[PDB]
Amino acid sequence: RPTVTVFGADGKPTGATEVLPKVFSAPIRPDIVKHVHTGMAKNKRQPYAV
Amino acid sequence: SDEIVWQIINQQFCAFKLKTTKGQNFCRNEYSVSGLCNRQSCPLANSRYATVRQSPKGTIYLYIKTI
Amino acid sequence: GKVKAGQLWSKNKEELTKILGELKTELSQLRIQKISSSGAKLNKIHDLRKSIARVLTVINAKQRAQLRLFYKNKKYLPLDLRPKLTRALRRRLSKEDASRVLEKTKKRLTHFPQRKYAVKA
Amino acid sequence: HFRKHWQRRVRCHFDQPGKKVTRRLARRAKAAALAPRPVDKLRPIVRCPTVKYNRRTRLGRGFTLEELKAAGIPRLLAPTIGIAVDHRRKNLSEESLAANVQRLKDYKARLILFPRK
Amino acid sequence: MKVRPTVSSSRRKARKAHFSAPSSVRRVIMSAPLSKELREKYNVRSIPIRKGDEVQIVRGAHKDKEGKVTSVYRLKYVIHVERVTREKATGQTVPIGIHPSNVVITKLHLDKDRENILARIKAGREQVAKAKGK
Amino acid sequence: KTHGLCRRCGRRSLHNQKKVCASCGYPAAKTRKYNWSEKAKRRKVTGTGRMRYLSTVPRRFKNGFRTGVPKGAR
RNA sequence: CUAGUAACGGCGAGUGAAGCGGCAACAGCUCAAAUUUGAAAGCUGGCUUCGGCCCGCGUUGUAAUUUGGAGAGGAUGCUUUGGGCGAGGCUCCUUCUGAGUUCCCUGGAACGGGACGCCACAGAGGGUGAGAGCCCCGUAUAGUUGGAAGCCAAGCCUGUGUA
RNA sequence: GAGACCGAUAGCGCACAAGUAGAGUGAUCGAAAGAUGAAAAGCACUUUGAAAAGAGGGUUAAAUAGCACGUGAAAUUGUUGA
RNA sequence: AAACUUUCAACAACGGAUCUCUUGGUUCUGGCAUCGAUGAAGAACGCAGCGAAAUGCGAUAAGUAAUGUGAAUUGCAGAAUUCCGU
Ligand SMILES: [Zn+2]
Ligand SMILES: [Zn+2]
Repeated sequence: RPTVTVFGADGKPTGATEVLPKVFSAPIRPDIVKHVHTGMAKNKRQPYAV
Repeated sequence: SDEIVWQIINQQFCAFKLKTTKGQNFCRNEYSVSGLCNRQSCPLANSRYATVRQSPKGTIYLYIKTI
Repeated sequence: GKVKAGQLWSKNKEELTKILGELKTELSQLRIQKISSSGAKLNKIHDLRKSIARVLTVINAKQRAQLRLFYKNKKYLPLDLRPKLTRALRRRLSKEDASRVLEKTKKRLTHFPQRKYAVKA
Repeated sequence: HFRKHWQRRVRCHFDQPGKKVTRRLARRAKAAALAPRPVDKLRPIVRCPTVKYNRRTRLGRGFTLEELKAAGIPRLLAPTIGIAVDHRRKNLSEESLAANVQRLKDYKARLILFPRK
Repeated sequence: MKVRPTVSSSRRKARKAHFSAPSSVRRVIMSAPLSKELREKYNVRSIPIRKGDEVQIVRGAHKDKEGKVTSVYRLKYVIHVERVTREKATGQTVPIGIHPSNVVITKLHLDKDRENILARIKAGREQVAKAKGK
Repeated sequence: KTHGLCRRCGRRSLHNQKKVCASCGYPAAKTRKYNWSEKAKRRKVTGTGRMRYLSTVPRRFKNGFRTGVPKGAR
């Protein structure tokens, strides 16, 4: 799809449209997302020991 | 990209998926002809789809989704 | 029974030492007759003790202030009147000694001080 | 290489995000004191010693006396206007001299100076 | 959510501070809402309770019971109200504990410090409404 | 009896014949303390007693070790 | 990072750097070695009407000048100043600042369920007779009342000696 | 100020009288032990009798929650029935 | 036939597991730099009507002065002590 419609403050279409960027046509890779998200969620962690 | 959408839903996660120990999986989507999580009856993976639902006034409607 | 400290500060020295004697002779006479039926006498003893402390505080504060008026020109204050601080704070260099600098250093600061400037983009 | 007690002498770095905040606050604390001035002093352009890094060029410690006098900056004024001064370094070639008296001349063009009192 | 670093979101530090509080800050905790009539006249929502306050219980098994405060027990976070009592086994009538958050103050016990409290809340509430309005 | 009352540490660890404490070493100016007994250190360390003067130091530092009286006080 | 490199090794066990390079931070100075010699110019104490008087130290050396990528002394001509108040501001403590206890049901008790609202730069947390943004303390935001000590400082008084 | 930590045989030895109680001539060694209920309303009164105990009766939503107190497993034990 | 023993069930004991809780611990991070001959740290002896295997204090002894708040303390006795008020 070339364009995406821009909606107004009232919820109705304004009449202006924007072109969808190329990042929305990128590959969708669940294996990549899962691998990164597993290590990403570890990066906030705060150490514990006895 | 209907095959890619099925690969995310079936293998990873679906919010409408009910898993039982009895060997069959169930679909909790209200727009499903059969409450089962197979490929032929997924409202999400199938861009063109049909279902039949009942209004509380008693009227039966045919819901058609097009891509 | 209890004497407010507001009346305490206004009076002079001989009025304090007479009232302190009046509380002390009263306090001693209570405990002789407090050993039997220690009821409201025990509450009076608690109020008598607190009033003795308030009187003794005003006498000491007046005497210490009179000493600090006497030593206002002398340079050797008694040890009880000097400030406590800490031990190490009392052996630190004075504010004027540590701020003292050589004549060569003052000459360079007078004629070449740190300037105030900026660099444009 | 764990023959000695490496258990008693192991250092982690969980203060790495916290030390960066302190270091950036120290640069902000310094710029509050030196409010129109830049944080860091001007430094000269020098050539790296060895044969491995002869072709590379880095910032030095301070400007030579001959570089300051050629640019027109007096020696006793330079530390008070943001110019670092090195008495140990020598010039030894006209290429080291000309690169730095261009840098000091470029510093003066971009410098705005305010009177004393 | 919380922003300032001095603020703590610890349940442990909050529960320790509530149950080990001094009676000065127990007073602020032991505070009650004012009535609809008292809100529209003093422009004040909530003040701490003192002994002379006529009050009305609006939560608990003793709902819709009105009376004067008999005691402000800060050690157990309890107020006592006139004629809100139960009998022991012996027949002796004991005060029943109502928390200050379960009552609405109907009449204040006014002294010079109380009008100063009521003025300072009204001054701040008027100031921010003016600052928000204009 | 081998040991008697010690004036410094208050225990019955003062040897009668030698007149030297087994716990603190009373005739010695220094208090006996060894690093191979961390438990013995924490038994006599600062904070295990009254802390009679050292408790007052943190509050006075917070105020800058000030001296004087508040303005307009009686 | 160099780097388990160089080096040393019953050359087995093994031990084990540094220079260069990228960064973080940056700041430079004080004496002794000189003759103030046309003037010990320096300093500790004591008494003090606080203003300035005595004793002592010290010439076997206390000030000023100088500290080797320097310096001194002449000469010459340009360029630089010194004190005291001080409005006000920053830091930190404090005072105050939003909205339902509306109706029904269960319940010993609503803080639960249902209906209708409200606040939100505040739906962090805690208490309250059971899961509470709107019952209470707090929390967010700028302000605002009072105060403490440091620092800075607009300005305003004076400056002076062939320094 | 926090936590992808532990949750009363755990987590510091110590959530509580914890370097306490206790042991040793001494240096030293060093425990066990949290939880009624929303609120003590912590069982008035009658009646057994010498007791950290019953039978009535009462409080409480509940007393088979009675300061042996939330829940109350198993080992083990008693009574009744097959 | 009793008893005794065994198994199972109900009820009643013993014991304190399991579930739930947490004014405790553990670990990390951040701001700051303050003991003592002006007598510290530590050790005793005392001060409250009933009190410790607590806490506070020092013959001014569960405390006095001063400032702020503004109406308590509380297990029971007990205070003509204080409420438009130094
Ligand atoms: Zn599905
Ligand atoms: Zn000893």
